[PDB]
Order: sequence, then structure tokens, then C-alpha cells
Amino acid sequence: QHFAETRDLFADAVTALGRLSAAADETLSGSNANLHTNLQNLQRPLKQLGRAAPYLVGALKLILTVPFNIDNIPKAIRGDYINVSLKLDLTLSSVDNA
Amino acid sequence: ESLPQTLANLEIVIDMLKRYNKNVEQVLVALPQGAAVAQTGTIFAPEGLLHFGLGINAPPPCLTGFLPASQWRSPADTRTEPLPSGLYCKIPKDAPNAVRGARNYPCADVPGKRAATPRECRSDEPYQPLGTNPWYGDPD
Amino acid sequence: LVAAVGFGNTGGDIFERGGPYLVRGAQDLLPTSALLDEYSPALFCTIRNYHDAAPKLAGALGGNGYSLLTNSLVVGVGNPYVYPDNLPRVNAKGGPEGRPGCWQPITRDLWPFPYLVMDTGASIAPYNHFELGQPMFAEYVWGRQVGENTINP
Amino acid sequence: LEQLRTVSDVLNERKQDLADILTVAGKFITSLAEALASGPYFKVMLVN
Amino acid sequence: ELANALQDLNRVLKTTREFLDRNGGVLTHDIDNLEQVTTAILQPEPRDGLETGLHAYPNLAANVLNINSPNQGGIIGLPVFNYLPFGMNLASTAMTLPKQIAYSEKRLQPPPGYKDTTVPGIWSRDTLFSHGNHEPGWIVAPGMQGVQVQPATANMLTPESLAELLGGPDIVPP
Amino acid sequence: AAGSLADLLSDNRPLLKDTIGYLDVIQAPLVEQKQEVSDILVQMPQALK
Repeated sequence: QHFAETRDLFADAVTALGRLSAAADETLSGSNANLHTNLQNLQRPLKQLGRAAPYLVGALKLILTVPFNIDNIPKAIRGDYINVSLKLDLTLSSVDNA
Repeated sequence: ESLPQTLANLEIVIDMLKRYNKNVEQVLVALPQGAAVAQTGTIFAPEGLLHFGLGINAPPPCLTGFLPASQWRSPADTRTEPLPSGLYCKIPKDAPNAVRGARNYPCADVPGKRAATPRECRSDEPYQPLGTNPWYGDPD
Repeated sequence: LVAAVGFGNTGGDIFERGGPYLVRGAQDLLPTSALLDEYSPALFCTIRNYHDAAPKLAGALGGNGYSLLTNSLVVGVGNPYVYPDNLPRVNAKGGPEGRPGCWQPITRDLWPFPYLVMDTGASIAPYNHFELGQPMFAEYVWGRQVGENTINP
Repeated sequence: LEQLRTVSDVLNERKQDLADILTVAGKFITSLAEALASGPYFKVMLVN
Repeated sequence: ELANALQDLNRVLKTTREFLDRNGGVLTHDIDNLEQVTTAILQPEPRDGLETGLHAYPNLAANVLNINSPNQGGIIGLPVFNYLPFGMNLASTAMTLPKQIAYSEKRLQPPPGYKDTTVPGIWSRDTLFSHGNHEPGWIVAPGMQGVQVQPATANMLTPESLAELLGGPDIVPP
Repeated sequence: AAGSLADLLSDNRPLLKDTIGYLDVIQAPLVEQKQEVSDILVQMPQALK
């Protein structure tokens, strides 16, 4: 008698679980092996980035803009023109290498 | 309303990386050699080497597609200004000057085309130069 | 049963909206995952060397605090880039000694960085001797120049 | 998950800075890289 | 079939309850913050900025690697009506040495009797009269299709490797 | 769906474990130095302009 009272609720529960599980199954089957290959590939870069994690924050000072350092851009570059100090070295070794 | 958007945005980023895979590979190749180059050029700690090139006007720089001369600012003003967009050399690929400039950059998504920006790589309107760079002003 | 109704409906809507995105993202991540896996050894040493060169370039910028300290010795420049032969390429791959990696740190005992050539469309490998610049002279009126443009100078 | 939480917090605080980084770096990289195009060097203008 | 199913269902329900009670707030916070930052960096202007960055940075990396000269160290740059009608370039100094060049891919290393040129992968003959496109017999590295060459550099390239610069198959070095 | 989830877990449990560990070791210095990260992120756009 109780089941006959709640038959519609049981049907709704089963249909809702099925609606969830259909999409869940399609998504899990559509990415079961791509995920495994992606993880197996990315394991090595994760280990190397873990090795190089402490130096990462310091490297961000230079790893994006390599010739320049972000710390001292505002004072060296005064707008349109870059201020540079020229040491025109005419040493014998410098001319020999040049 | 967040996890679908997170996954959509991750998909967009991964798609853009996939369409530009060769560029990422080139950058990952160039970075360690850039570190070695900086290490070599910073042997003298306070001063880093920067040489000068002899020869006068071997390639003449182009003023086509850049800011007009009358719009230049004196070096006295340290005041910053909003940097414009769409500035590059606009010569019709001619002369040795600026051969590897913006206009000759390969388009990664669209094979067999070279254009400065992906907005122009994707656009099918033909790339025409703003003008040949002259020696007597009026680069327009 | 009622909690299952609610949970099933909510999860179903979530998965319907965010399943194709995850599937195609995990599909498009395979080439870049392989790319990043191939260049694993060029990561730790690269980060370490950039970290160690950050203070050395910072001292050069900040030793004065108002300009940049550089040594300028006069040198001769190579031949200007020619039109068809020197178009850009993005086919660069590999690292030193044929495999990705880093050199040992550049001390003063071993100064010069071994030059690396990659599929780019430009190089400075053959400049092992003194020769005159092939476009030695030029004119910018009628574009008539002496010398022959070359990729083998 | 907690250390990821604090990293994500400090990154969400600066998402707008990241957007500005990308916006400016996409609007000057072409003009700046234009200099090193005519040869195996970069042009410079010396106003002194 | 049913006893193990019931017991394992009970255990997984308990485990899911504990795991959710412990990690749900932080997991949701991470998802929300990730969504906000990615939506911020995928706006129209950041989108086209990232597009142009990935489109035009590797060229910058290649050119800044090409500017550096190992023999003299550091970088090289030359100073600059728009300009003078006439130009000059006296000479090109020795930037590198034969014992300093290293090859990114082992397929790029020239075989005996050949030397590299200023377009990577194109190998020329190393003779005394081989300066300024004057000694024929140039061969091309494997997998170097799609590089246009001017007629002068095409004349010395041999027909097989000249075709390879447009055709598919790669030539066989002697 | 139950079968698919069981298969995915059975295949990717060790790889997810290793990825969790490596994410931990990557993120420990990032958390310990969060102020530097925030400061450089604030600093970079003006330098870039």
C-alpha cells in the first residue's frame, strides 16, 4: 500500500537518477582514455616544476621579459626614450674580439 | 553556474593552445638558450655587454604604418601616454628592409598566409600596404 | 527518494551543460600534454638559471638607479635579411645535443654560449671569418645597388 | 586543496591585472619585435 | 551479489559524506575563483591580446636569439626627408666560430664537406671560392619543405633539392 | 555510469595520486611566497605599458 502511494515519487527518483547517469556516463566514456594519456604525459612536467617550484617566483622577475627586469623598468625607461650609459671601450682585447 | 563556465573557458584556452602548438614549441625551445645567452652576456655583474654596428643606413628604417614625425614627443617629458594599437611597418614586402617584420609572420590556424595580427590572418580582405617607404618624407 | 530526485536533476543539468566542454577539452589537451612532456628536462634548469640571472640583470639595471650600464665596443653587422630566403618559420624543435635540456651554467671558466640553430629562416652560423658585407653600397632613389645578396656570405 | 585555495584567492584578486597584462602585451609585441627584423641585430635611435 | 553491494554502498555513502563535509567548501571556492579568473582573461580584448601574443612572440624569441654573438658576447645594434639616399656596409665581422655552433636537431648537422648557411637547413659547399652564391652543389636538410628561395640561391641549389623546397620527398645526401 | 566511474578510478588512481603529490610540492613555495606573486602581478602592467 505504501509503495502504491509513492509509485510516482519512485518513478521520478529513478528517472532523475537516470538523467544524471546518462550524461555522467557519456562524459566519463568520452574522456576515459584521453584523461589517462593527459595525466601520464603531464606527470613529468609536474615533477620538474616541483623541482623548480622554489625558484619560480624569482624567475617570474625575468622569465617573461628576458632582456629587461620588471623590478627596474620605471626608473631606467623614462617614457618614450630609454636612458643608457655608454662605455665605448677601445681596449685591445675588446677590439681583438670584435 | 561556475563549473560549466570553468570547463568552457579551459576548453577555449586549450583550443587556442592547440591551434598555436608550433609557437609554444618554438618558445619552449628558445627559452633555455635565452637563459644561456643572458648568463654569457652577464659575466661582468654591474655592466652587460651591448655592442654597436658599423655601417651607415644599410637598411633604411621604414616610417610607413608608424606614428607621424609631427606627432613625436620631446625626450624631456617622462609622462606616459596610452600606447596605440595596429602599429607596424607597412611596406609591400619589398627591399631587404624589415623582411621578417610583422606582415611576414606565419598564420598558425590559416596555412599559406602571412599577416601581422590574427585579426588580419583570419580576415579574408586582401592585405594591402599603406605605402612604399620613400626617402623624401610623406610616408603616409 | 526526494533527495535523489533533487540530486539527480541538479547533477543532470550540470553534466548536460558541462560535459561536451570537458570531453572536447580533454580531446584537445593530448597534443599539448605530449608537447609539455617532451620538454620536461628544459624546465628545472631553465627556471633555476633565470632565477639566478634575475639578480645579475637587476644589479645592472639598479646599480645606477637612473640608466643602464653597458659596454659598447664597435663591431660589424651581418648582411641584411633578404626577401624570399629569410622568411620566418615556426618549425623550431629540440634542444642542445639534439635533445631538450640546458647547458651547464656559464661561469667565467667556460664563457661562450654554444650557438643553437633552429628551423627559423635566419641564422648567423657561417660568420666564422671576416668578409665584406655583400650589399656594400646601395641607393634609395632608383634602388640600384652593388654586390649580390646571398645566404652564403 | 587549501593551498590551491589561497593561490586561487591571490590570483582572483589580480585577475584584472592579468587581463591588463594580456591586453597590453598583445598591443605592443608586434611593434616592439619590429625592430629586430631588418638583420641579425636591432635598430636604435640615438637622439644625443 | 547483494550482500557485498549493500555493504559497499553503505561504506561509500559514509565516505562520500565525510569527504564532502571536509572538502566541499574549499572545492567550491576553488571552482568559483578559477571561473572568475578565466572569464576575466577570456574577455574580448584579453582574447585578442593572447591571440597576438601567441602569434608574434616566437618570432621575437628567434630574432633575439639571432642578435646575440658568442664571440663578442651580448647583443648587437646599429644606429639609424626621411633618410639619406645612400647607404653603406663596409664588412661583416666574425660573430661565431666553427667550434661554437651546436645543432638543435641531429638532422640539421651538416655532413662532411658542407657548411651551414644563414637560412637554417640549407647546406653549401665549403671551398675557397664558395663566397656569395658561387659554388654549386647545395643540398637541403631533410624535412625543410615550404621555404621559398630567390633565383640566385635557387640556381646553386641543384634541381632535386630545389624541387624538394616545393615538392614532397626529401633528397638523399651522397 | 557506475561502470564508467569505476573504470576511470581503477585506471587513474595512481596517476591522480602522483599528480596530487606533485601539485602539493609545486604549490607549497607559491603559498609561502604569495605576497611576492601579488606584488609582481600588480607591478607588471605598468612596466609593460
